Amino acid sequence: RMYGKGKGISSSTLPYKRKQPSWLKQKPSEIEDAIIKLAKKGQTPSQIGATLRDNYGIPQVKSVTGNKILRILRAQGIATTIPEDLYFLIKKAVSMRKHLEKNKKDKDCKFRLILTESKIHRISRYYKRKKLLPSNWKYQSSTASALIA
Amino acid sequence: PKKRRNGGRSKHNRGHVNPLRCSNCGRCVPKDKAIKRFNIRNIVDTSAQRDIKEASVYSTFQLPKLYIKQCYCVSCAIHSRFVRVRSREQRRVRK
Amino acid sequence: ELVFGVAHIFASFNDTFIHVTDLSGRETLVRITGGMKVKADRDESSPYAAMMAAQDVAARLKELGVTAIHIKLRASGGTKSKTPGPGAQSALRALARSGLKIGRIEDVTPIPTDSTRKKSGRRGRRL
Amino acid sequence: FTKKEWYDLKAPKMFLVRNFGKTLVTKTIGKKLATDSLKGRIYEVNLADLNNDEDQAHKKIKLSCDHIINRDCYTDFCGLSITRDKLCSLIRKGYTLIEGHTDVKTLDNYHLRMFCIAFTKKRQNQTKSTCYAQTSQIKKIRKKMVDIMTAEASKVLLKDLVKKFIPESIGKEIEKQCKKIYPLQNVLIRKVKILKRPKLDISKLMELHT
Amino acid sequence: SRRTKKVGLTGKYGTRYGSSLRKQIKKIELMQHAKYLCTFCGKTATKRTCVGIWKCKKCKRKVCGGAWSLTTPAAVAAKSTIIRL
Amino acid sequence: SAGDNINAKLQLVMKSGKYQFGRKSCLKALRTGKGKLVIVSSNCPSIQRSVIEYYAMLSKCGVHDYHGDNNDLGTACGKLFRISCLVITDVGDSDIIK
Amino acid sequence: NPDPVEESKKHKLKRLIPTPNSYFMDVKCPGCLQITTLFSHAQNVVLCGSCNIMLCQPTGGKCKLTEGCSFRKKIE
RNA sequence: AGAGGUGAAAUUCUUAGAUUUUCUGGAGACGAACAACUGCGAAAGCAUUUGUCUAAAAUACUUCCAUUAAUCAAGAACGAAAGUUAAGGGAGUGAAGACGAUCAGAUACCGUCGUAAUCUUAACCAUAAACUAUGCCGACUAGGUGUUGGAUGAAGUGCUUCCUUCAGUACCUUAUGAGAAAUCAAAGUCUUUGGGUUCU
RNA sequence: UAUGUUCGUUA
Repeated sequence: RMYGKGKGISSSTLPYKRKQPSWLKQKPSEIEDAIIKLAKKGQTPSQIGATLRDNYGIPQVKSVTGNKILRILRAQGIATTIPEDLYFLIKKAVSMRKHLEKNKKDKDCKFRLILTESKIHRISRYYKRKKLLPSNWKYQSSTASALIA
Repeated sequence: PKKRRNGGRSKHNRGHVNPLRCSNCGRCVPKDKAIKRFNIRNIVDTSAQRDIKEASVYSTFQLPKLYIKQCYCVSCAIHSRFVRVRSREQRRVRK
Repeated sequence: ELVFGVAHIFASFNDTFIHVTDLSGRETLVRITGGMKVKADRDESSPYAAMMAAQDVAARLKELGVTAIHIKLRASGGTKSKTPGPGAQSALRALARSGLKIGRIEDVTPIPTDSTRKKSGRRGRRL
Repeated sequence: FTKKEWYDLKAPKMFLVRNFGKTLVTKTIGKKLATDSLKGRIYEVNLADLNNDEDQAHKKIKLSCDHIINRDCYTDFCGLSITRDKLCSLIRKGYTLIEGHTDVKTLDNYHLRMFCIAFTKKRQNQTKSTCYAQTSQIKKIRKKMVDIMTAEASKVLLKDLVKKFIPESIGKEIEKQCKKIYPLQNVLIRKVKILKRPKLDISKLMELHT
Repeated sequence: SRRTKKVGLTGKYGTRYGSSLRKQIKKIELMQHAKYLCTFCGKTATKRTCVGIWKCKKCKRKVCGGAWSLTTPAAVAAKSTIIRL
Repeated sequence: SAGDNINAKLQLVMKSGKYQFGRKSCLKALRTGKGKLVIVSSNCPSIQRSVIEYYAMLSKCGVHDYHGDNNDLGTACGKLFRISCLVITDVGDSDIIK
Repeated sequence: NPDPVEESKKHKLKRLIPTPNSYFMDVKCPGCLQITTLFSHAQNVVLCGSCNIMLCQPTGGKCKLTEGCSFRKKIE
């Protein structure tokens, strides 16, 4: 765990079966179209996979089609300029700052805001080390509120 | 050199425990460290029970009890003999 | 016929107030305490002082006509000490031997839900 | 003293004895009317002494002087509270005690603050030491108990509310409603106090004394 | 560049009057000369005109406020209690 | 999470559909009837707000009172200026219709 | 002896060979005879295909399901 | 007609009614009992109800990304109490001080009073035996009794208990493990000496 | 749970 304590080994473990499940008679000629429709209707890939798993019974998009969901979402040009986790961290930091500008006495909120901003900077450095973010991306704390886009 | 494993108190997973005040001397003592005796006593001794229960009415009147719940600092508890010094090995026995 | 008073007994490691009033608490009939019984500037909390305080409060109640008593016990206060003082024992003892009838007994010592700071420092009394 | 004289005390018709004792006054000489010296007198009277039963000995009712006629005083309900010994008996280590309070106005336009207490039950096959409840369960229990307080107090007059205090219908109902969430042992109205009462009406006082 | 290390706007007073007096007057002239948020137009353009009067440069609308800040905590809490009811 | 839902809906509307903000554009749009829904910021001057709702009820279009002021609405729409008035010419893939 | 261990199923997740405890199942409501796929440890509400009826409430685990229905493992 | 208070007293209050009893109104502080070798938090710390705002952690996951990580000079946020500044508050306690005692003396311990302080807001200060005197991350090594929070499976009466498991949190026994020993399940896996890292 | 101080230096 990056900050605080607690190992928290809670996670999801993929099955040994790396292939598409035998019982799935459905065809991958339209799974990508389904996720494309979901993304257009407006859904982040993290929860696109979840609604695909629950409401469509097609787990492991990587097994149904040989490609991962964010990859094919990019291949259709859908993917947003700011990735999942960076955007979620930005949103959380924005909410914290909005709370703080009203409650100046929330020292605990200030500490958590510093922690989440540190996480934002670490993740941003990684994502712009990859070409997944323009080299001038900075996360100005003044402009982050509208930066969500 | 670390007389007791628990340091003479019962604090774990905690940083600060609010103090109470000794019932005898009034000294501030952390609540987790104080010697606490819940004292449930008769109002009066057995002879005065016998006399009141005949001088009363209702012919079945039951004398109310007294719930005191004292808490003492280590010095006051030792002086009042609520706790003994105890030998090194018996020091680990708690019940 | 059985006429009732309320005897507020106050025992506080010093003199023992025996204070008999009517039912409402107002309109006090007789208060004796323990100071007027012993003239030693001390022993005011003694069971002997409380017994002598009670065995004349009984005579005055007998004269006043009151024949039964509701005992109402009090131990100093919310910040000083919760246990009734030494004289409480002999107070009800002598009230019982006095011959007047006794009803309900209750401990009405003021117990603070708060924790107003008690006297002495955080190091307590050193004597 | 010689110049004093006795007065008798009466209780409302919903009790049993209706004559719970005696009070005394000083001289009536002006300007001391020796009746304003009675009005607004509060008497702590045990339910056992009001109803000749040992079972309810742990409750005391406050009866307030409200009218003097000739030599007997009439009084009225002015609050109740359990006795300190019983309250301290109900409290044991290893259980969580849930306290609730509410302010409720009756149809008679009487404003009351009522405080109830409750504790958790061990039940049979637990084979543990503690019956602690989660804070969420405590909060739900307190909400339910406060809702019951206001519900079975705002739909009635004062007289029937006092009348149902005697058989503790509030406590049984709170047990029944909270059994579903966490089993509770003895829950009772710890204390009821009068916040505000309507203007005195000797008529309405009589239509409960008679 | 940075023209004063700490004296800020009180540099107008030079060395005169005590340092504590200058610091205390700084702490409130900072908020006296500030621009506040006009709740009527949403533009942060309301400045103090006279001791208790605050005018928005956009709406031209003026409100009664504190001596040195648009609102005072006492009146802010006072209004809040009324709004609660 | 009471106004966050419509903030998300509005963000998706900016992403997909086409819209217009400003008093003049809103009046023009729902005078020609092209308006679908109109957000009014809580800060909107009373005369302008009333003319807008009168216009919208004449043209049979919905009006939603935004929780925030013209700064909050401006940010919620992703812009760096105040809005105080918004018309959606067509809903994109947004459930803001219901 | 850790290779031919056989009661690793009762073991905690990520045992000698990590393997999810969840699965997938089909549901047949009696009097409805509907065909649709369901995920054990489902996370959101789910509806039927033939006649819309609530099927399982999403909890921290295997859901509460319904008082009836014939639910069958999809394993091969 | 005494009351406070003490080892015993006295200072102190007290026929102008003290203390004591009952009621009403105000005030500030505190939040007992429940309350625990319990919970939360980075630490300092956090305990009356309700609402709103905010965050975290554990668990469950066939959800997403795919090395984004560990520890870190500089630097930064927070940091008990006391103390400082400015308004407010000011009951109780009470560094100073003033008495009364005790003593050879007593400037102390004890008692009566009592200023600052203690509380609120806005700023400083940056220190505590700020202690489990034990840096952080990772792996391995053992039994049992508990307990806190999830999850799985099973059963007396829709309810209630047991099993398994994860994450906390303690405790007891054991060491042909360690240690100078006290002791330690980490302070072990160290002359059979090297997983990474910072500070001293 | 009143008061009760001190013991020159070296070997």
